[PDB]
Amino acid sequence: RMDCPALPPGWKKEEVIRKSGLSAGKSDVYYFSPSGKKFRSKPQLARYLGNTVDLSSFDFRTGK
Amino acid sequence: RRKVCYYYDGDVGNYYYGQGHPMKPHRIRMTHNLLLNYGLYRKMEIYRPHKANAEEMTKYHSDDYIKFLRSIRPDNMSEYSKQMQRFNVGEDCPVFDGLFEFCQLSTGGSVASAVKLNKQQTDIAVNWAGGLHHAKKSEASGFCYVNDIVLAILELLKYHQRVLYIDIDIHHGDGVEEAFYTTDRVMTVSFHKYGEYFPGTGDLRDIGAGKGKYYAVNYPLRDGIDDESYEAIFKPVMSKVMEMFQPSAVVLQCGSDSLSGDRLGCFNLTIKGHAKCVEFVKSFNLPMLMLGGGGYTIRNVARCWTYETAVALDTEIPNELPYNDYFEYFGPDFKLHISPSNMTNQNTNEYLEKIKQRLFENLRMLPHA
Amino acid sequence: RRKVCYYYDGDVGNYYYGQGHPMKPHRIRMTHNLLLNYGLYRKMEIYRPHKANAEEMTKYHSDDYIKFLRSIRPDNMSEYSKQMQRFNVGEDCPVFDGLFEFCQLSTGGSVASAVKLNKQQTDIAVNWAGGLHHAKKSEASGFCYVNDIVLAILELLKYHQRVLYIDIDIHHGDGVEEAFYTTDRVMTVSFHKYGEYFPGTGDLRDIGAGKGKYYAVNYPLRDGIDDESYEAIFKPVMSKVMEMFQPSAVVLQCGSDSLSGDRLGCFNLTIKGHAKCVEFVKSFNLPMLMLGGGGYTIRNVARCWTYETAVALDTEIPNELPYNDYFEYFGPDFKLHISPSNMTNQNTNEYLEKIKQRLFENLRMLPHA
Amino acid sequence: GDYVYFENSSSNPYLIRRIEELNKTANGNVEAKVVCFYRRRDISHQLRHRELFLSRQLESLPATHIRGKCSVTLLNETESLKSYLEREDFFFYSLVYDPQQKTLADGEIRVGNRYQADITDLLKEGEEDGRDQSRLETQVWEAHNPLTDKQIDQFLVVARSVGTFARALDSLHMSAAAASRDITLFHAMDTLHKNIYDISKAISALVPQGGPVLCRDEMEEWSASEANLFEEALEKYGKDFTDIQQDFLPWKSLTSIIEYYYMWKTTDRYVQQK
Amino acid sequence: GDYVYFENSSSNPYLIRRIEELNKTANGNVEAKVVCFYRRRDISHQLRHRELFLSRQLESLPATHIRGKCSVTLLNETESLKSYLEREDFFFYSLVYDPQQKTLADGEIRVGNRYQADITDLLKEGEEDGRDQSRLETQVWEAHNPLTDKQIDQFLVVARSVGTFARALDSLHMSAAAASRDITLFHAMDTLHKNIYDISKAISALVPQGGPVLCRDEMEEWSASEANLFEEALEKYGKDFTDIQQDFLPWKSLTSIIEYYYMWKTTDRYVQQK
Ligand SMILES: O=P(O)(O)O[C@H]1[C@H](OP(=O)(O)O)[C@@H](OP(=O)(O)O)[C@H](OP(=O)(O)O)[C@@H](OP(=O)(O)O)[C@H]1OP(=O)(O)O
Ligand SMILES: O=P(O)(O)O[C@H]1[C@H](OP(=O)(O)O)[C@@H](OP(=O)(O)O)[C@H](OP(=O)(O)O)[C@@H](OP(=O)(O)O)[C@H]1OP(=O)(O)O
Ligand SMILES: [K+]
Ligand SMILES: [K+]
Ligand SMILES: [K+]
Ligand SMILES: [K+]
Ligand SMILES: [Zn+2]
Ligand SMILES: [Zn+2]
Repeated sequence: RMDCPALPPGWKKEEVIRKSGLSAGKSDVYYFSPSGKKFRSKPQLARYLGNTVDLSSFDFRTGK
Repeated sequence: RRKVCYYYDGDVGNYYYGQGHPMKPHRIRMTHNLLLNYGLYRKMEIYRPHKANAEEMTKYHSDDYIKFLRSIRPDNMSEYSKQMQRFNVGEDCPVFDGLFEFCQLSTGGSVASAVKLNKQQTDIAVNWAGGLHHAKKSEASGFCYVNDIVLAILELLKYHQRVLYIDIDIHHGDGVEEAFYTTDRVMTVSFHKYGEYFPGTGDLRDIGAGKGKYYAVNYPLRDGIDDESYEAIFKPVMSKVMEMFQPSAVVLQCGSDSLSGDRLGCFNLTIKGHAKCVEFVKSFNLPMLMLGGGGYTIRNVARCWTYETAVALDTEIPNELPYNDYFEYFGPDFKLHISPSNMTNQNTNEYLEKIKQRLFENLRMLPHA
Repeated sequence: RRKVCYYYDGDVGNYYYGQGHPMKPHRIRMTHNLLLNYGLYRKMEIYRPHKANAEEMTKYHSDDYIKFLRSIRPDNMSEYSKQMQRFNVGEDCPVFDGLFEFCQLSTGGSVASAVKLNKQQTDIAVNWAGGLHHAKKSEASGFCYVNDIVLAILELLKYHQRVLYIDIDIHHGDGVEEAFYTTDRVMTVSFHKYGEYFPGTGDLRDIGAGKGKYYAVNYPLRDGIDDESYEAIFKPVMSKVMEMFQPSAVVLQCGSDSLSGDRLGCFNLTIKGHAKCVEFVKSFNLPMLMLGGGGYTIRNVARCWTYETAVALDTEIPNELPYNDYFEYFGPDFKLHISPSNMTNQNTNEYLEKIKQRLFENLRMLPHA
Repeated sequence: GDYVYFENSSSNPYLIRRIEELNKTANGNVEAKVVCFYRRRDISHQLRHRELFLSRQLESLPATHIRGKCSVTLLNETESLKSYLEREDFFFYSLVYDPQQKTLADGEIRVGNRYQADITDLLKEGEEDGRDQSRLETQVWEAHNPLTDKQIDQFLVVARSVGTFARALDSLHMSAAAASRDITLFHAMDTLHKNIYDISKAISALVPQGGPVLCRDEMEEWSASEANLFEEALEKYGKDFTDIQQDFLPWKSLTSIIEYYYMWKTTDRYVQQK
Repeated sequence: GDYVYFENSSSNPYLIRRIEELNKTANGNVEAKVVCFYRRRDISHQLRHRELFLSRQLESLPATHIRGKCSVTLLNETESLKSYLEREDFFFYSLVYDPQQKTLADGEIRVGNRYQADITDLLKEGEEDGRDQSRLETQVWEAHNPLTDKQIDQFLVVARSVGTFARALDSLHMSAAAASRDITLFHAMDTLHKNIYDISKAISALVPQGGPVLCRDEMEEWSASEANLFEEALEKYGKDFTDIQQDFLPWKSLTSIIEYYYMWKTTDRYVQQK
């Protein structure tokens, strides 16, 4: 769980490698709120944050 | 044959913008390394640039913008977020470890070289790290944090009445433009894509203001421009520019995202065509300061600036890439040159001649005899 | 500190006397190689000796003895057998491929060096290949085909009135003795085993003849002589010799079969003792020409002449043998020095003093003031 | 091939169409087959007032629907139209629009003290810039050397040989390649310059006290197990190099991990491509 | 302990003996136990007239056999005897002779024109020896060089490194050791001297055109199969190197086979000792 400096304080990003199946070796990216709530996509994260951040130019995968 | 000074700090390839980010400083290290193995390194004066301190960065920028940069880290990233938004540091300009170190090297290279040019102890000076032209006085923009170009130019003005700034980068050089928008001592010429593209500025009607009116030249362009079309509109315009603006020092930003198959760019230029511009400029035998800039298919960025360095030394190099630490990066081919794509050039002759003429009028407004 | 000239031809180690034969030229190559790795090579003037031609070998030998040698091969070995018997080439002096080449190198080294001494452009000159002292005018003997020593001495007589010849080899130096038996210009001193031993000559009563009477000194010895006994009888006699014979050039044959544990020899000398003689001679500061000679436990032959070369350069070397191509030859120890054996010294003080006195009388017969 | 103004049944501006075929039936009624020109709104500003898009929508309607004839020009011909010849009848097209899919061929500059730079005044012929050049640069290779290409080349071979012999003293081809990498070469070009381009002096530098020198880049320098760690951290965290350190290689400095990364991307055993 | 002259029954000179024990029997008859002194003939010239050897032969004979007493002195005491005191009675010994075994403590020089050398006359102060020194020698190392031990040492390391890098271009430790053998070093000391002890010039010699130089002794140079041939020829013909060539390695020159032999005797895989 890495701090994501471009999100507000306490937000973290984690990348997880798939271990088996059709997409073995590909990864999934997750974000965690300061309380530890887990988010799995850009629109889910944007819905949660609302107007407190502008995510138009935010690259969900890299966190930049 | 002109004397060339090359500025490089080994650390510059190792600073990293962030996962998924297109700007990759490593491309300068790739160039550096080719230059050594193409035997060009040998042939020019190689300088390590000391770090530029806040002292000389504030010669243009805010005392509290640089202060912010000197201070900010990924540690205190959630503490500063207030100031982060006021200064544009985020979505496409990340914070990252070493950021301020990176700026110091890019700026040090350009400034040191400017001095070198003023001190009249070189003809050409090259700093591929530099060229970061979207930066503003009080905010970062388009991957640029410090505008090394402005600072460089500001030093040159100490010995040069008129400084010409040429910008090949596919993106409009609005940082260098805005910084000198109201002065007649510096003329900013820029050839770039326009229309649903960054930075949204630099159309035909962007001419300057005040004393700086008729001193900001722009050439807006659509997708798919050839070497042939580009050459046929660069030489005419620049010869007029020299004719009219009569400068005593040139600063050529050699942005490599105007090449074909760039990740962000959508022009169809080859290294050959791209370089023909550097060669044409060099021909006007003025103190010259080559900087880099954009470029996001780094294999080609490497190729380009390696080639364009040869051009400053007017030495030939083979298409055969020499072995190097990153040799394996260069496709199945391992060649220096790239060829243009089947991509369609939407810059019809009619559209280029309309613009050309409008610019020729603008340039005629300057004083002459 | 004296200047030393060292003569060596790489080929000399590679000539071979024959299966089961004790004389092994390879021991010179072993020395050569140690000298390089002990750093001594560095410190002296190194010369390759050109081949001595029949021209200068016949300056002492028969025009038809050398002719025979130039001609003989293992091919025409059954054709010549007539002449083979007249010239002693067989049982313990084999014919072998390159034989005449071997002689030319051994003789070239000694002659070149003699010249070098006469030309007064060295103080010491060293040729380990040389020293082959059993050869006669018209026949080979005791592994010696050409008597390089005589030829060497003959050149020295061109500039030196009196030439002293000292012979440490365990075998009596009858070749050099017989060649100069009737002259007063060259004095031949020799310390050797006697009694059921080769060459059967050189007892107490072997004094010379004619003008050469009282000019051939000999010291006959039994088995097992120490460094201590040898030193105590060499220095006294040689100081008298210098005192009386007052020479102007010395030629020291440094036969290494007088060392302990030799294959053919039966003396109990150490490298240290053996060398003490070379050092004592050198001390008399005369143009000096060190040659080798016998030696048949080649590991020690190598050691000896390596050490004795150091002595001519009066530089120290460690007992630790330096690595070299033949490093593995030198036992489990890999040391330079050897120690004496439990072997019993049958040279009682009474027997050595009897002889000593007889020689002191002989030497007194020379002219002096 | 002519362009026409059809009835707009809502009262609104006329619909524009290109005539593909003009047909008359047996009862003398005239009908026309027509390709639609779409208005920018209807295509469901850089769009001019008179923009029209050539669609793939084809319709057939009676000739009574035609109220007028028009010109839909190329973009160049519209822009060339003179002010007097400007009319209600003139329109233009530059885009083909697929009506079914929606498919289509394929920001301000500021003035003020807080935007422009203060322009640095030209120095007097007596005034001096006051800039300490040692605080700005330190030279690493002079281009005008008493040496020739051959000699430099030769020295580079020597610098490589030492390096191989160095790593022989604690795989032959491997060590030679290792010693032939750029770091060793760069170090060879500095050794020259530091020693004032004296070959004989520079070679001492390479063998200081009879002992050779080793230059190893992060690629070669890392342990087997560090290399291993890296391939686990990458395959698990992708290219997130701060977390790759924090969790996998925390004893290494970020910037060494970067340098390693790029060098590792050329690895032989590395095959992400097919 | 006295020495006596016994009857010689043949008429010849008296036999000499040392008295070990004098015995008288019950009937007053006197017998003596005596160690024999052997005459030089009987010991079956450096032997003097009066040499006698102390034997391990012991006999017993009656006292009537004694005809006289004598002195058998040490060698030193015999030689010290004065001319007047010289007698028939004085003899000497210096050797113990085993009579049973035959054991005993533990060739001509010629004169004439065909033996002696003609002595070369001393040259006049005006006369010159007339000897061309280039026909006699060619120098291979000057001992007074502008170079220091360190620099020569250093050069030797470099000469070794090139060599290793040379054989890397068509086992690391093996190639380095190979390049560290004497042949390479000797070649390094000549390269110096040929180039007038100019380090910078000499290094070019080692890398003529960017390419290094290889020196391989017969040990390293022979093929695997030649090496093999040699170990068959030796184990079969012993150290008979002309036949070893004729029958096993006839394409090699005898003198290369010799040089190889000696180098091979130090081989590791070579263990004739235990
Ligand atoms: O290592 P990074 O700096 O993140 O860049 C890599 C790299 O691009 P470069 O080689 O031009 O640096 C990959 O190229 P290869 O390693 O495959 O040669 C590329 O993969 P593709 O060239 O196949 O696109 C990949 O892109 P992606 O992440 O989309 O796979 C991209 O990473 P970024 O996209 O994060 O820059
Ligand atoms: O190779 P060669 O010139 O014929 O000499 C060898 C050699 O003696 P050196 O090493 O002194 O030259 C042997 O020694 P190693 O190879 O065993 O070390 C020795 O064997 P010993 O030392 O065990 O006697 C052997 O002697 P031999 O043939 O009696 O076994 C002897 O050969 P030559 O006797 O023919 O000289
Ligand atoms: K531009
Ligand atoms: K301007
Ligand atoms: K002797
Ligand atoms: K004599
Ligand atoms: Zn750009
Ligand atoms: Zn001998």
